[PDB]
Amino acid sequence: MFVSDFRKEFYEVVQSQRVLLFVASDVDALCACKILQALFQCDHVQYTLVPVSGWQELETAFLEHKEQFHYFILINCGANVDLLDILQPDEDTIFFVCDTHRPVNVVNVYNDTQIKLLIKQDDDLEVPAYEDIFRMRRRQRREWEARRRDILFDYEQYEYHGTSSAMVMFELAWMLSKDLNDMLWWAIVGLTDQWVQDKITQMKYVTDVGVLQRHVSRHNHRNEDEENTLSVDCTRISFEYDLRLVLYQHWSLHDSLCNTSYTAARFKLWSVHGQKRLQEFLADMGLPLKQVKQKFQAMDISLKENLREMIEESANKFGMKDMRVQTFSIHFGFKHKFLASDVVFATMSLMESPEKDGSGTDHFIQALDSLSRSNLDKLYHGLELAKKQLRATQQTIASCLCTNLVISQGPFLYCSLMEGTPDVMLFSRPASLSLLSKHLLKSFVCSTKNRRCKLLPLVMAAPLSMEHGTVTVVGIPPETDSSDRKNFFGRAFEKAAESTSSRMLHNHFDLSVIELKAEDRSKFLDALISLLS
Amino acid sequence: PNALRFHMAAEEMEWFNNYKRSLATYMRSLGGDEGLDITQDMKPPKSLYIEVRCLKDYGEFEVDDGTSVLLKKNSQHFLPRWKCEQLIRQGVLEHILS
Amino acid sequence: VLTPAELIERLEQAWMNEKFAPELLESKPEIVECVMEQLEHMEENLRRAKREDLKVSIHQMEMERIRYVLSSYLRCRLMKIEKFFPHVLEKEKTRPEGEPSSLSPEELAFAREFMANTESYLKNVALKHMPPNLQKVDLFRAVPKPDLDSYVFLRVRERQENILVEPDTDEQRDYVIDLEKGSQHLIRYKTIAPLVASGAVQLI
Amino acid sequence: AYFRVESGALGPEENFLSLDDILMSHEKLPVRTETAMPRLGAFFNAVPQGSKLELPLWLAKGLFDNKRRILSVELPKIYQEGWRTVFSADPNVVDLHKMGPHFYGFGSQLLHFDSPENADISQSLLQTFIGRFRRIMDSSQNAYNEDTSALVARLDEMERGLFQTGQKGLNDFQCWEKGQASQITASNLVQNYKKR
Amino acid sequence: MDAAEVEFLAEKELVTIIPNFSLDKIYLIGGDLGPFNPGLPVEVPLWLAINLKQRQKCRLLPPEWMDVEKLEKMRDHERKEETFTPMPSPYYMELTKLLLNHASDNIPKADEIRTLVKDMWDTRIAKLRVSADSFVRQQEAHAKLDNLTLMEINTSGTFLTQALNHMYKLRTNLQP
Repeated sequence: MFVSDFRKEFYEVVQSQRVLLFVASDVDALCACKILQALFQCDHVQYTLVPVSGWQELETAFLEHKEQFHYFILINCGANVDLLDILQPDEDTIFFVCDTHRPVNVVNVYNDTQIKLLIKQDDDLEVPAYEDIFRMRRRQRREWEARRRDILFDYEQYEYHGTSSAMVMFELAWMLSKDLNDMLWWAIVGLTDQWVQDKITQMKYVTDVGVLQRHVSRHNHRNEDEENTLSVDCTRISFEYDLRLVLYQHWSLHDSLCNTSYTAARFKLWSVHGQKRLQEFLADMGLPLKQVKQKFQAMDISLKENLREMIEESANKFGMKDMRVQTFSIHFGFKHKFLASDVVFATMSLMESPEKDGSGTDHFIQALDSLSRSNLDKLYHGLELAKKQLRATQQTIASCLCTNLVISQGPFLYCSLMEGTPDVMLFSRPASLSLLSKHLLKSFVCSTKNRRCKLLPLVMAAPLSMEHGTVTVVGIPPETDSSDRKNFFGRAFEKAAESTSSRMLHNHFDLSVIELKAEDRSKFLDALISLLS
Repeated sequence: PNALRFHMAAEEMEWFNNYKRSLATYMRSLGGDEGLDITQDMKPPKSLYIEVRCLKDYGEFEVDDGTSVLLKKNSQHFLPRWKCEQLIRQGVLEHILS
Repeated sequence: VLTPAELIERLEQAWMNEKFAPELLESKPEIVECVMEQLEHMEENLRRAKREDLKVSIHQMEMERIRYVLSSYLRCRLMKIEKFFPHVLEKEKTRPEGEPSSLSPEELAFAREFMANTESYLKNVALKHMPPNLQKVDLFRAVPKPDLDSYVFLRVRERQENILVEPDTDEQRDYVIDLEKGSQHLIRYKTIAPLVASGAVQLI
Repeated sequence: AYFRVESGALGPEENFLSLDDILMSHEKLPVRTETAMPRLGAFFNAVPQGSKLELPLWLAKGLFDNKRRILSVELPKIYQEGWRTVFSADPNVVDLHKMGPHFYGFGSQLLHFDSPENADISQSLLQTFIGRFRRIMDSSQNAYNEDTSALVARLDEMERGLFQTGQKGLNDFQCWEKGQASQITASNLVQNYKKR
Repeated sequence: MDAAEVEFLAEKELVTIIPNFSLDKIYLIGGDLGPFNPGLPVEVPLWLAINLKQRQKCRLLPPEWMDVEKLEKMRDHERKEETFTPMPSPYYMELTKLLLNHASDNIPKADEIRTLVKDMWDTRIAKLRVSADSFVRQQEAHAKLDNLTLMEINTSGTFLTQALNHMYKLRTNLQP
């Protein structure tokens, strides 16, 4: 069932008990966990926090803890599956679920006692009515069964994402009157994480930006003398109309332009004429080459006065109309200034680090620590890692596009990474592969001639384990400016594997990421083709 | 730890056991019941509760007589300080400040 | 009878005095017993209160502070006892009836056990295998005594007059000073130890 | 919670259980033998009267008596007028680490032999300490998170103890001001056992 | 004594807070803490004030002496004089650190206050250094240090006392 009053049905219920937190491995989940942790530590709530990265890890942890706890909170996991079947709990256990994944499983929606969903009812949710899915025989009973099959298939075809969990937690904090500035920053970072990964549409992002703008004004608006007397060490959050360039304040403008998928795709910098086009762009700006190649902080201040406006104008002349995005920045001290997307990229790079000296639960701990202002060194280290990852992404995209590795089957495009690829190791982890596939599709759509291939979704495969011969397979929908961001590849994959009898594993919390036995791969794909054409 | 026990001579182990017994007796004699265990409270207290991260697998750990919690690596717990001080001093838990 | 606040004040005073004195100071059984009893009563009273209260948490924090101070004080005394055990025991053995003791009965039992344990270990490990006339080690001479010529910082609680400062062995160099209430001095402990005993000065 | 027995070499007698004092008294000292010493010739068979030997300070202290029956003691060159004059010029430039690690402790124990130069040895040891105090205090209390190998190179054992105390005071305040003094941490011994 | 213990002592000083909760009078062993009423000021020990602030239950009020004009006068006076001048609090450094680290949002002009307190601390530390050098160089047996706070003494006390112990032993070598 859905929770109406977060204060009375969830927080007051849990305040007096011991609770177990299962936190998934994404930035939005980390920010939601941060907000909830602050709330719990304010009220002396005894909690245990367990990082989980997949279904097997969650099941193992629940088996380990089911005896010692009665209240569980799942952050960004558990909403799209029948939880009571996967976990097989006791009748007295209660599961609070704060998950962004959609659609919500019908069994979770219609449970009265054990499943409580911390999901806003104003979201995009069209749940089938209870009668049609739960309950002369040929005339009615068989007709009802066939109708249920049809409605359930239609309802569970596309996967998408709802409101950020960090924003839900911030709404809870505001209801309790315990909302601080750090909590608001965490909510902003969660929404920006949703945006950076194309999990939500542009309209939803702008709406939520306005919602957060109101809170920012309420928290940070003061008169002139109040600003004068306020210490520089107190955090300040500001709304900004800033540039799409990635990490440009912690890098050089040239490096940022070369390693941002937006500009890199539109300039075709993987080509030989793309560099000349970039030079023409910079000449149109009037920025000396030696200045744009210098680190942004060291660049002469006179060039920074109107940088955003001039970049917007030049980009408009060059066919880029979306150079400017509404976002937020945080300042503290004399030195420390960050845009939201910079924090998102740093956290992602800390979490998906290729340094295997440390495990993934170890990489999760680093990422969670970096979100606290006491661990600022971790945030700067993550910024450096993000720079390396962006360079690797652009190199891989260039290698894929120059060699014509993106081949169109009938209904979808297929690109496969090989072990001979230099940076393949950086993209073996599923999240990195998903982000790479999205960036690659954007570049390909910008740089292709065939009109049909521009309207196709993408399926991408990369090696996972050379011992078991397993390959990670990801599927993403077509890249369009007004895309609903809805994905049909999870059900398609499950239907292809069933029809062909391949050995597939669903461990990611997203159903569009799968593990496949390499030998079955070929076979699998044909079924998929026949299924989508 | 057995590693440390290895270096000691047998007579040194006997001395250590005798000293341990004497210290336990003295600590028991201070108060009405159970006395006061002055091996705890080694630093001035700041907060009633603290956040701890498990640095190694340790298994069941009793919070109250009724309830215990499983210590597994890289899990985090919000617990009273007086129940975690000893395991922190032994290198089993780490104190997280945020 | 002291008020509880005054009791905590004296606990802190003894804590700091023991922390900076070079020797074992006088035992304070009344302070320790009263503080332990106060903690027990407060624990009992909180047992009657509801768990969710802010008041319970505040009371627990205060009890934690008091417990820390008492534990640190007792640890300091135990360290001094272990460091100087033969001399502590010798002083206790020959104490006049009127003069106050530097050991509580429990500390005395602990010290006696410490001495016996260490002596038995030394005898059983090495000394019994040495030549017959080298088998006795006089622990009274082997263990160093407290150095009472240490320099300390003190704050004056009650005015004192005609304190004799002796810079060296020569008498002609010695002079006299006054200690005013609230003033702070740096001086050798031997000169002012009775004032620490009586409470006229506080070691900082 | 581990505190070794402290040195008592500056006092009238050294501490029986002090490792530093045992090492200090291991050091040699020239002597002249005032009586034939039978059955010990192998180690230096008799040792003839008037022979010149170098003995450990503990052995010289054991055999010495005020009337000079068994042996007479001569001061090491470091404590004689030639070096005392060098110390007076500028005590900050002399390397007391190479000229006996326990320079003060050894010189203090030399006063037991009742030399005619006792007042001069005593006065020299005091002035050397006074003349070196300011540099020791400044270097110890102001060298933060830096290499100190060049700052303690010329200090003797007693001075190196003071330097360590000064560094401890500086470090504690810096930790407190930076907010690191409130975290509960693994004990020092545990850190040196399980992570070293 | 270490710095954490001096801070523990400093935490017993009284400050004023405005709570956002209601509570009856608390009978602590240390002493009564008056009734708490939302919006009204009340005096509590610094440790409880910091704890309540960290739990979002109160707003702190700067002490009377934490004023820029007064602090500037005090710093100038400290720089003009030769000895230590009387300080507004016996734990001014610790109180400043705790209050400004945890409640800068409640204390206007916190940066100026921190800088002035730092100036005073530096001047007094230099005076203490001069005192120690004079003690050793002139071979004193006693000294007077009035208006010096516990944290200031503790910053270099152990070193100075150990040096003085060694120097005394060297001064009393010849006595049989």
